[PDB]
Amino acid sequence: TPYVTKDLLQAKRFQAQTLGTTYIYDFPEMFRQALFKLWGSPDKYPKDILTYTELVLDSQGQLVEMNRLPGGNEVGMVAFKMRFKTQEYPEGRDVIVIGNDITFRIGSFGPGEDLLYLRASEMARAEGIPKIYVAANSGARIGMAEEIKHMFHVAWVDPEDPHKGFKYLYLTPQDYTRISSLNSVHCKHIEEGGESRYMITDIIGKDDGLGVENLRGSGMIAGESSLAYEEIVTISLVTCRAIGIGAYLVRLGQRVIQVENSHIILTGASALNKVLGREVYTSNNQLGGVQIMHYNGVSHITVPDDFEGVYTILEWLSYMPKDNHSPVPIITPTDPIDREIEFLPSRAPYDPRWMLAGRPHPTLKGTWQSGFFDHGSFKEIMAPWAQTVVTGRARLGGIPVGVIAVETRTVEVAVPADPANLDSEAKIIQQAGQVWFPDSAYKTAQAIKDFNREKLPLMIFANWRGFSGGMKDMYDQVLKFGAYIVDGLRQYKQPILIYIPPYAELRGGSWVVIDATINPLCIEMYADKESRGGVLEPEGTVEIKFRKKDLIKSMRRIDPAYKKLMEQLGEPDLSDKDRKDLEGRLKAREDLLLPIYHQVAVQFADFHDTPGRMLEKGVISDILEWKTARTFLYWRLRRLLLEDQVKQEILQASGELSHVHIQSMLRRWFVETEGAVKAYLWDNNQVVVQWLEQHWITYLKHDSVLKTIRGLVEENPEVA
Ligand SMILES: CCNC(=O)Nc1sc2ccccc2c1C(=O)N1CCC(N2CCC[C@@]3(C2)CC(C)(C)OC3=O)CC1
Repeated sequence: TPYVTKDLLQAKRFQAQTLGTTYIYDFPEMFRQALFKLWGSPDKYPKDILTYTELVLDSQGQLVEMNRLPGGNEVGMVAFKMRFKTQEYPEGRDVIVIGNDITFRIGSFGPGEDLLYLRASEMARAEGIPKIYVAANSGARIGMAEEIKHMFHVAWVDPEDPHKGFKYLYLTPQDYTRISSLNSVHCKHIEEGGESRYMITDIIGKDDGLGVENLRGSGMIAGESSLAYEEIVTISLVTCRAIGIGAYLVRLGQRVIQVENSHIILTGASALNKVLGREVYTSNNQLGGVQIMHYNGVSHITVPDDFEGVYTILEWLSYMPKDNHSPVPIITPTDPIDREIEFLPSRAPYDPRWMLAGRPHPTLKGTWQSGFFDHGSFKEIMAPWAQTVVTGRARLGGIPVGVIAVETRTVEVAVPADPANLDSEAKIIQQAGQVWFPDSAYKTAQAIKDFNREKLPLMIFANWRGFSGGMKDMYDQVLKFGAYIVDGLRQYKQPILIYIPPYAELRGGSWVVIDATINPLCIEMYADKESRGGVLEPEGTVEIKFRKKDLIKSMRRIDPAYKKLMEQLGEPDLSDKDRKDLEGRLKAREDLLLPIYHQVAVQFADFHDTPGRMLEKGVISDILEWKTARTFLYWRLRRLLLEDQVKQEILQASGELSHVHIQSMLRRWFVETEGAVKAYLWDNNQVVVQWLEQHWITYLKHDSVLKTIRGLVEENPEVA
């Protein structure tokens, strides 16, 4: 119709719709639409909720910010710089959005496409802001020298019988004359059958972007993506498909959102079928669809469509700092800090998500039974992979945290059949709760690294009996993956709060890999009054330390009947007949008592495993009560976050100062400005938070600068 407002990109939109995706130039508007929903209702939207520019390569291969009509791209990659207003950043946060244009040479990657990705990614890193990559591509571009394809000739073994084969390919002198100035081929001049021929030894092609230069280009952007993951927030959305380098780019950014019915693949199904010589695979989704990648941790989450993908991106960003040199964004909670937790962990197995997010009340219908974190704030990732562990993000009185919790129910995992292997059939496997398997140790380590790079505090609801130590799980390298937990926690740069909840336990190798001493500056450990911790289970401690001999020694000491029989069996003047009767009765009594005296010993061992011993031995900071634990940990975390902002300011003014020195300094400054009578209030987290907020070093700076300058002249006697 002539009355609506239309651009000239209708054909591109349609082409994108046919491939099951969104035209790249329509993504900015999706973000705006997603931002509005994220905000709520049209009563208090800000003025310019989203402003953006297109990032365009100039003649020198540098990016310039432009405001131009959509669809003007000369390479099959597009980039935007976007500023949007959110609850976390009402005055704006920036991101870089980079995306393949799947309507431009099927989203293949050539030199120009690679250069734009590189430059946009470099710009995200230089400014310290998140890089968002929209993946809809066909991998590295494939070409042939079109100007040679229909001019070459064949030197047959026998021109009257071509199935005998051919000796070489060649160009006639007339043809060589047409292309010798174009740098298209390398030829060797020869004579045969009395005719001059230009024998082909190499085909170069006069057009750029045919072959290996496309692989160099792919490697270039793989390296850049590897680096970006280390420096800034990286997120990808997979829509339609991600192939080859496209698949590696999404993996290297780590945080992957995959649209349902898309695929992440290296080589495709029909290619593999041709190589293997039979119809093995039914579909690319079979190789790299959500049912593979959501189930193995490559995909953090799945969405029904592009729009939910974009919305998901904004939700993830809402937990994260606006850039890599900013504090985590703490918002005003609506869920009160000073409330108890209504859901109570039990000895009986429960879904750990209820403890985090709460749940519908079991009896009082229409009511929510609150969990630990702020209502509605817990959002899980890598859910269907390695289900004995739970990983996600949440808010505690408004503070964004990474979250690790442990499943207590037995897990049923469906392992898919291998289509390439005749006798392989589908299996169901069971994984015991409260255990690290190779898969869940890996998921745990991954999550730790990802959250560290988002700069989040980490909350670990510890509940592990140990690692799976059986032959299969040992063969499958459980040991390698347990070690990554150590590396990950060691490298953590933000506070880590470890809490063993009611009826949870921390034992053996599971304690070891998460102990506070791995990162004494970040990690604090807490145990519920109803928790347990020790090298073994009490049943195991008894097996090693309180065996049959010891159980007998116990009966002798405390069972009246057993005591008498031993004392009767003492007398030497005793006949052979009385001796056989007494020791018969002693064995009878022994057999009646072993089972329960065994339980007594188990309880004896159980009393060594208490939070009480934990505290007395200094392996935890405090014993908590679940109902009031949300409140306590809120203030502890606030305090730790604030003390760290100060402590890092102290170090940029005097880098030499040890961490024990600084702790004493902060305490000293508190005592000066409140008085020695109030020094005990340093142990009060709420009071210290308030004090730091009211009081928000110059002298330290003077001395360290003067020390730096004296050193430089000491080391270099010229200069002055
Ligand atoms: C000799 C005739 N060889 C072939 O027929 N190779 C072919 S047929 C074909 C058809 C469509 C697209 C690509 C290819 C293709 C090709 O060049 N590929 C690149 C190499 C790819 N393989 C790389 C090594 C690993 C491999 C796939 C091979 C295999 C071990 C079978 O399983 C795989 O995943 C397969 C596709």
